[PDB]
Amino acid sequence: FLELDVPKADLTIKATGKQWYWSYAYPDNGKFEFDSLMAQDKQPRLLGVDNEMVVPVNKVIRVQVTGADVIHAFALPAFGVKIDAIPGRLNETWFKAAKTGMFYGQCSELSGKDHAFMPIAIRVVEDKEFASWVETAKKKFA
Amino acid sequence: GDPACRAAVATAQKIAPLAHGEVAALTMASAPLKLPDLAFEDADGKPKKLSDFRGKTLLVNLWATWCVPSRKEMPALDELQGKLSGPNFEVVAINIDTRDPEKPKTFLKEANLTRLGYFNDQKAKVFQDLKAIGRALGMPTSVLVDPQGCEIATIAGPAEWASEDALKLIRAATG
Repeated sequence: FLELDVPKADLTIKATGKQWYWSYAYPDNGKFEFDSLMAQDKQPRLLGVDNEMVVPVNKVIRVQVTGADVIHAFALPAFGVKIDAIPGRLNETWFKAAKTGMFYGQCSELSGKDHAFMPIAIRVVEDKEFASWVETAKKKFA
Repeated sequence: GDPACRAAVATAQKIAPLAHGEVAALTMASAPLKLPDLAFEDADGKPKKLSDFRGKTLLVNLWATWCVPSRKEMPALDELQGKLSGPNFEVVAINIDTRDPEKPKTFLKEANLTRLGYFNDQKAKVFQDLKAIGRALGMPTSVLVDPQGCEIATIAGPAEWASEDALKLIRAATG
């Protein structure tokens, strides 16, 4: 991005944080929504969630975030994203993925407490794969 | 810039196209950066430094029992050590817990991870050292380091470090 430009989203996703998971809504792709919880009994995988935030590569993504209950931080260093999800407020930023694959968030450098880890999992795919994923998600998360 | 670190940049450019899939979040070095000479102990409490590992490509990871994603990827790093360690590569995972020196060893013993040794910095200063050069925003953090102690790439997050994507990238980086 040129910093002086107003970014123009190809796609918008709305991330809602709650104790203790993210939920993602796709207003441009049929308004479906889903919760993203830490996966389990997906051996031999070691990381990740049941339902990832999926996006197309090389497109400008607007991410609007809000908090359901308290303030949660939504951060993904590889995309330069670091924004607070505040109850009663819709905050936004924009990013663009240049590579396909999986992107997982971090714990903050502060030791934090107690079932409170909320994983962020973003999956970047190509155009055809995104279109197809959307069609399936429309049915699955209706 | 340290002119000794250009070859590391050349490797990062060369392997950039492999930094995808399970290891997509790796950020390739695009300028020569000599890492700080991190100081830590081994399982016997003997003093170690990053420079003691010169001559090999390394994956340096910082992990802690209080960070869930850093705990979770530990078996991948142990499996990666198993598959690829040798004359030209080693995984150096440094625990940075600052209370209860024994909880991390217990974690590794209970997960039955025996290939990583037990490098530790109970001061967690290694985190502050990488943070200063803009290479530690959170936990876990891992850095791919060339035989000269120079940055090849850094990832600010966990990854499936024994996946095919990870393996192919490391082999490309090595030899």
